[PDB]
Amino acid sequence: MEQAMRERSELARKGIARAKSVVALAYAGGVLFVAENPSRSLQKISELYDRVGFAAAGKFNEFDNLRRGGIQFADTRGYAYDRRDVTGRQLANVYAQTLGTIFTEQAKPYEVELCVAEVAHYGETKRPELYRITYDGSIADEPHFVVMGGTTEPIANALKESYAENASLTDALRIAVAALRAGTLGVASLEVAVLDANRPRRAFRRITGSALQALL
Amino acid sequence: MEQAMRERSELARKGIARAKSVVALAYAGGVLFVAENPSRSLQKISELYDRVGFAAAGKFNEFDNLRRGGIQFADTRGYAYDRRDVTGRQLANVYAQTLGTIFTEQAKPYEVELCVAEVAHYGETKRPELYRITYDGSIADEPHFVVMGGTTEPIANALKESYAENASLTDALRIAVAALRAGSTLGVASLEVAVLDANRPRRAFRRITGSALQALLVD
Amino acid sequence: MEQAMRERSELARKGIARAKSVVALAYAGGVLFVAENPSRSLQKISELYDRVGFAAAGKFNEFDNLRRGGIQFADTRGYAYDRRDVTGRQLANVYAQTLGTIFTEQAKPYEVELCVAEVAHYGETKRPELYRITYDGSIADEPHFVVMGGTTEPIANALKESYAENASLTDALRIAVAALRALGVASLEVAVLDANRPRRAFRRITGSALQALLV
Amino acid sequence: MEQAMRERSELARKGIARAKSVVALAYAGGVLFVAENPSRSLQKISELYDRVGFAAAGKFNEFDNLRRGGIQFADTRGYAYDRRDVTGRQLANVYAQTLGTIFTEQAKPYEVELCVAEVAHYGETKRPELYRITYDGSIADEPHFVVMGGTTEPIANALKESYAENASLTDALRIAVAALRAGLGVASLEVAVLDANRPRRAFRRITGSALQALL
Amino acid sequence: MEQAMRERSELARKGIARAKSVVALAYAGGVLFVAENPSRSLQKISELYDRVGFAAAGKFNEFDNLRRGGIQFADTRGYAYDRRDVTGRQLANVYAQTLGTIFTEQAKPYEVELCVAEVAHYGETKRPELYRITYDGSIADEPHFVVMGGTTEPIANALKESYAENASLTDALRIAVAALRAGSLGVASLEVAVLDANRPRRAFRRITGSALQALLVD
Amino acid sequence: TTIVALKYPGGVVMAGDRRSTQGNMISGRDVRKVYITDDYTATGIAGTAAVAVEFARLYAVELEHYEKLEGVPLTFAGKINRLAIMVRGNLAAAMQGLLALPLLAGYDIHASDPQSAGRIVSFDAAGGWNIEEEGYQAVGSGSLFAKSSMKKLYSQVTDGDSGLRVAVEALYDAADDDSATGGPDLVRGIFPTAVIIDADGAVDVPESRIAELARAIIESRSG
Amino acid sequence: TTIVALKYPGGVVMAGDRRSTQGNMISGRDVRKVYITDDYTATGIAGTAAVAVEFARLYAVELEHYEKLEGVPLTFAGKINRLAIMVRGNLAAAMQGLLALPLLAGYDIHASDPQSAGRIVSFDAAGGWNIEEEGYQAVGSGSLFAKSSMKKLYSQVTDGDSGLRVAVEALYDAADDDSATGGPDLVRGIFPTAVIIDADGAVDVPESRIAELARAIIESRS
Amino acid sequence: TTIVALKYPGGVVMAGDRRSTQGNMISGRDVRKVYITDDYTATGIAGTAAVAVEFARLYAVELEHYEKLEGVPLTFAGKINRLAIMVRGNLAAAMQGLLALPLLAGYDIHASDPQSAGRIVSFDAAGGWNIEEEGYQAVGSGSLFAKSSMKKLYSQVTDGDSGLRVAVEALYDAADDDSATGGPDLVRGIFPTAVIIDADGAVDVPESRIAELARAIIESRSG
Ligand SMILES: Cc1cc(C(=O)N[C@@H](CC(=O)N2CCC[C@@H]2c2ccccc2)C(=O)N[C@@H](C)c2ncc(-c3ccccc3F)[nH]2)no1
Ligand SMILES: Cc1cc(C(=O)N[C@@H](CC(=O)N2CCC[C@@H]2c2ccccc2)C(=O)N[C@@H](C)c2ncc(-c3ccccc3F)[nH]2)no1
Ligand SMILES: Cc1cc(C(=O)N[C@@H](CC(=O)N2CCC[C@@H]2c2ccccc2)C(=O)N[C@@H](C)c2ncc(-c3ccccc3F)[nH]2)no1
Repeated sequence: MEQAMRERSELARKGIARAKSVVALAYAGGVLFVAENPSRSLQKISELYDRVGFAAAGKFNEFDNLRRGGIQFADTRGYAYDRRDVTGRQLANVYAQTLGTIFTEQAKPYEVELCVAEVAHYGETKRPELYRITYDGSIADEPHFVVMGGTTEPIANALKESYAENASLTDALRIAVAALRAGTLGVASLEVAVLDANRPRRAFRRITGSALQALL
Repeated sequence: MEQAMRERSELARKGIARAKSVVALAYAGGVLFVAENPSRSLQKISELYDRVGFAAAGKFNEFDNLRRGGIQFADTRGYAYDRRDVTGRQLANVYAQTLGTIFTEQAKPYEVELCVAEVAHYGETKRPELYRITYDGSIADEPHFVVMGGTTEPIANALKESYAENASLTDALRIAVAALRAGSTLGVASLEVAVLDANRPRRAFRRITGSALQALLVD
Repeated sequence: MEQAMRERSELARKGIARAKSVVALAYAGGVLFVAENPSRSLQKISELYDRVGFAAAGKFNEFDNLRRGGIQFADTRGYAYDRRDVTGRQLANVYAQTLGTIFTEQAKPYEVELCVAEVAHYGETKRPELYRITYDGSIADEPHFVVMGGTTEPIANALKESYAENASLTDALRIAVAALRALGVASLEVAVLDANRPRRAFRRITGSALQALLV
Repeated sequence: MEQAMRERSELARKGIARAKSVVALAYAGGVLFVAENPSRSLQKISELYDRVGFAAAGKFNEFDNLRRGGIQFADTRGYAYDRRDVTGRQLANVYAQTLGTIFTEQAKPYEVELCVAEVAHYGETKRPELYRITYDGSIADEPHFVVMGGTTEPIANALKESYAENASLTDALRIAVAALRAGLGVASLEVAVLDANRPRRAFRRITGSALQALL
Repeated sequence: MEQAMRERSELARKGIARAKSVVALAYAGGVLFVAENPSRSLQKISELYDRVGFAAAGKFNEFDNLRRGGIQFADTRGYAYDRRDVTGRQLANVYAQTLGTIFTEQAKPYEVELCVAEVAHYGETKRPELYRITYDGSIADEPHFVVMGGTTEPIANALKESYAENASLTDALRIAVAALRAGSLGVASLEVAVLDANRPRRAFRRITGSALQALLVD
Repeated sequence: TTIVALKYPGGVVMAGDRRSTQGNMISGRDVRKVYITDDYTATGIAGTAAVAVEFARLYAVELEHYEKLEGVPLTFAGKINRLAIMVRGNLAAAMQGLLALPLLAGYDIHASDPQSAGRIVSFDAAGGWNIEEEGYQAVGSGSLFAKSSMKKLYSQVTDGDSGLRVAVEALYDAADDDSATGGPDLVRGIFPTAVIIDADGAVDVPESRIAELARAIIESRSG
Repeated sequence: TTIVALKYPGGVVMAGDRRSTQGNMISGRDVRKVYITDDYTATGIAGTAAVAVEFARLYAVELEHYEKLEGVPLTFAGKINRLAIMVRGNLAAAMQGLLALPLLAGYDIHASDPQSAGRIVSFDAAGGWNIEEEGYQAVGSGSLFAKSSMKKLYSQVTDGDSGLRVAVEALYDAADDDSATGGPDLVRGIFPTAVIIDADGAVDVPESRIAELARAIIESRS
Repeated sequence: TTIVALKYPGGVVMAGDRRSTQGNMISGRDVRKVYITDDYTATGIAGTAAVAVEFARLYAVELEHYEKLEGVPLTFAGKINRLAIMVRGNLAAAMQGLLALPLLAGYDIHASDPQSAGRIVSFDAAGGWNIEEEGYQAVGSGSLFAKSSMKKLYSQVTDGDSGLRVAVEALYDAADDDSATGGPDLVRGIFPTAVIIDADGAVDVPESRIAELARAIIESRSG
């Protein structure tokens, strides 16, 4: 019982420690998602709902499964009730319950770590929210940013002495890349997106290619 | 089998050991829940029914599952009969049953400790009731205070020394938080506080946050 | 197999051994249930049917499950046939079957010991019946008293050397509480199956009435 | 495979050996069941059908299970065709199949040993039938007597010595209680007979003043 | 995997070894079934279909389950098609398949050994057929006789040395009895039946009491 | 079909005719419509023959089933309940043409007063039941003729003989006014059937007795 | 059929007639339709007999089931809700002809003023229910005649015996105008049944008092 | 039955009559048809009493269930959606006679302009819903008379007092032209019920206030 749960826990921990690192930060325009991604078409950051986004680290097919599950939950709930009733708190709750269930019952625990972020609706003033859920359904609330995947503490340190609230997007991505290096990164090695609280409906937006090149 | 149940009991006990402490007190205005919680949006205390409240210590996803199951049980029972046939003792009973089944049958035992509290309906005279449900389905009725989570014996022994019946909300809050820290610097950023207020006419559960909580803590 | 049954029998036996004790006795007015119970709102003794009562020792949620299953059995059987077709022997039998199944097939065996009692219907002369069902579903009929839970030997012997048939209510209460101490209102739960009642025999004895009965 | 089946067969063997013994003999009036039973309410000998009777040894809830199952099978068979098509051999057969499945596939094998007897119908002249089914589904056909439970060897030997065909009811009863004595009054015995002299229902219980008078 | 099949084959085989012996013998009148049986009403030999009979050795409830299954298969097929389509080869085949599944997947293997026999339909000239199906589903085609249960070597050699195809019912009977005695005996301890090729439809016929006693002595 | 039942001091008697029709054709002359369902209860049925036989067989099997399982027979109330539940079970087929009503007559060994322990229970297609408290009851196409005859003949009931006779005469009147109820057949020797139930149990009345009472009625109406 | 119920200072009373018909024929003279469903609750029913008996038996068994399972009886709103749910459950059979409606009368032990603790609840086929706050109610084929009599005779209700007399008189009028409602049978000695519920519970009214009240009414209308 | 709802600057009012009919017979004089379903929402129903009560109770239980599970009440749009789903689920029963239509009044605390945060939603048997943007609405058998009265009286609404006044007068016209809608009973003292909702929440209007308005209306119609 206990040694089996610690074998699972360690399998997931070592799995995540071997995967690439991901950072999600709060800035004056919303939320910023930066991840080391060599792929051209496989994504680690994605849209969940109008003002709610998703970042993940670990084995791809597993956090992709979880991403599809969260999209399904969000759409179904927004249909059953209203679109305004979907909150990042709800998706972090459901992700917690789901990852706990997978960790305790699945044939192999999921070697993933997820972040669910929510920004304010258009015309509303409300500071962003970031939640981090680990492989056993542990859930944590973070006011400034979330680092998950790979060797984390080095990135966390750089952020601890480089983060500034209400930073510009052009400053915030530069900071994020700096923290990722501690642990040269260019457009061909990165995937980035933002929750743009200035957007009327859907806040998620990818920053790709020539626009990302110009940004950096 | 016997070894399996032993290490399940140990896994749950140790899980609750590493958990932050929650206490619930009977006082003049009803019942007060105070909990060590640094979070902003993840709550450990919640409304169950009109005059029934809920406190939990341990793993969040698990006692949140149990919290939702309790709300489901209470609402369904109230729709099948009347709102007044829903009692705190019922919720404590079905919580004992459910945590027994969970403890023996689920893939992993729930690392949770529960407290269900009931105050009097509006205008009625009845001393509050407090029930504690253990990770293994053990249920116990206790008349004054309930401590759950972490190293409990310091906190409980503190409440044994400094509890007074019908103490003001300020007094009960100071005594609760004093016992909390005595079991182990706290404040509004580290506490989740609510009350079952026997003075409200319908829904007795009420959160005390922000400026009001600051005004209540320090006087 | 033999190892698993060894561990189930031992787990249930120790679990029942750690629990408080309950005594049931026949007396001139019916059946007396006396149980060590410090709780205010939680019961070890319960009505099952018109003239049939239930007492339990062990883990609360488990014998409360069994108690509710007994109420469902008795009410469903009475509605299916008639109220006078429901007997205490029936409930004892179904408790033995059910408890055997739990003991062999559930994840953990129930750590409970159950007693079903039955008095006569109003205006009839038949002697009370006491049934004891153990954790493995073994059933036994006693003529005088039933002891369950905890260290049963001193209580059993005490009753064996103090019991007299057709004792008065107060005598049965003193002999029972004396047998247990081997204890006031706030640490006892007491109820009777009163054969003198016309419709429902079960009634609790609590508070000032119980205090007047104690001394 | 050999480990499990070994452990199961020895668990059931130990269970049966620890229980009280039952004896059934064919006498001039039909079949006589006598069982060591100190219970006033719990029965080990039962009726299955008009001319078919049942006697069990071992764990009560388990052979009461098999008992109700046999009554069900019998009544259903008689309703699907006619009462006359129900035979003691049928009951013994389905008991062998049932106890086979239980012994190989259940959580814990049943600690029971069954006996099914048949007398002739009223106007007919047919020698009685005695079937003994064991815990592993083994079925044996016996012409004179059947012994179950406890240490069977001294009882089967005392019967092998003292049994004669066509004994009277009192002879059979006394030689039976004697064979039980080799390993016992009204208060500690349960006695019944399948009486071939009855027109419809052969099963009859000998209790109280009548059983005392036969001793 | 490997240990499980070893203990399964050993359990079933030894289980059949501790049981009583059964002999099925092709003779001039059809097929003859002789089995050691102390019981008066419990049977190891049985009818399956018009010209197809059944014999079994081992644990009673198990080969009785297989017996009832075989009767069910025969009656169902004969109803779905025609009685003339039910053959001994079909019964033996479904027994091989069924016993294979039992041996592989039951909680405990069946400690049984089956023989299925078929004589010709009335008025036709077809030599009898005897099939042996063992505890693991192995099916074997045997020419004159089949021995099942107990120690089959003495009985098998006795029959191999004293067999006559065109022997009479009495002759073949006392031959089979002599072989059963060689592998270790009157009416009170024998179950005897026959697939009689001369009966018009149902060839199965039991041989009981005074008739069998007349068949044992001259 | 006509079934009659009535209480007498210390017991109860039930009787039924022997006719079966379909349309206007006589299709049966010796039908048994009254069944002994257990040692102290008999039920007589009127209606679709198949449903009636199923009722009686399944009901007797049900009672003896409970008795063998629990070691004690059902209380009379429980027996009433099971019979009613069975009828309610057949309600649908009855609505589509397979209708059959039972009449229950029993002796309650657990009744307080042993001479008023006779019991008459009537039923309807929906499972409703009523314990009759007026002494007599009937069910069938001639039940109102027989019931109105018993309304006048009941005061003569004082033991088993008188009650049996007024039962046979109620059946006689019913058969006299209802072509679907058969009277005594003196050419064939076929007479109505009857069960009588006392504290010693339920026993069939021999046919020759009903023949005697039948002839007595016939000549009593000749002159 | 006609069931009546009315409130009096300190309790409530319910009474029903004894008649069963089938079309025009009299099929019952002794039918008992008012049931003591629990210590403080009495139910009267009108309609199909099988549905009625099922309603009463199953309902009382349900109330006691809850009382024994949870150690406390239902609140009165709970009892109402359960009964209404059962009646709603019988709506298909009701549409096909197996119709029966209950009338509820109980004494609420948790009511504010013990004098106004009487409760009368009428029900319809779809499980709709109404707590009657005008004092009296009736159900059945004669319910309009009994309600229209109680309208004029309610002012005379001042205590238990007077309310019982008004209930028996209302049943008398219902039987006077509705051939499906049975009146007092002076020859056979069969009279309406009645249950009365006060702070001490629900008890059967003895037949002799009903008979005397009925004789007074008959004598007064001659 | 007639239920009325109308908007006023800063809130919404909803009132309903007290009559229950069964064909032409008056089966109820004090029915309460307007329910507070949460602190800012009130539902008034017309139609079969059983379906109306089930709608009110199940709807309130549902809303409070959501806010207890999620720690935040539903948006008003979500409340509309759930109510519409519940109404749609009853369509089969409604085609067989058990028809009930609700009417929704609320105060959207999340509205941009609190002066016009008042909300009125009407529904049909198909679950189709409409947020009313012309000030008033009414459901029931007298709903046409009520809407046509409010069409002439609405220009008088300038606050909560005039809104309640106009509402009670519309109910008065409803009962004036519809026999299934109940007017003020000055003998029994029974008047329509009302709920008012603003930024402080939803409260039941006391009886005496609606009685005052009713008396003023009656004496206005008498002169
Ligand atoms: C559907 C459907 C209904 C019917 C139908 O009306 N079927 C008739 C019966 C009928 O045609 N046949 C011919 C073959 C045996 C059977 C029979 C005849 C005579 C006696 C006993 C059984 C019936 O039910 N006819 C009615 C009047 C009837 N016949 C006997 C009873 C009866 C009543 C009470 C207790 C026992 C009973 F058998 N009822 N047939 O199909
Ligand atoms: C469909 C359908 C309808 C009927 C039907 O009309 N059934 C009738 C009743 C009937 O013919 N029979 C004969 C056998 C027992 C049963 C009875 C008689 C008298 C008394 C009690 C039961 C009915 O429902 N008749 C109505 C007027 C009725 N009879 C009693 C009640 C009643 C009302 C309230 C509380 C208790 C009650 F029993 N209602 N049957 O199937
Ligand atoms: C099918 C079917 C339909 C009906 C039917 O029309 N039943 C009537 C109501 C009726 O006769 N009875 C007598 C016993 C209790 C019940 C009652 C009385 C008064 C009040 C509340 C319930 C109805 O449905 N009458 C309609 C016009 C009605 N009555 C109240 C409402 C109502 C409307 C909105 C919100 C709340 C409400 F109660 N609707 N019954 O079965």
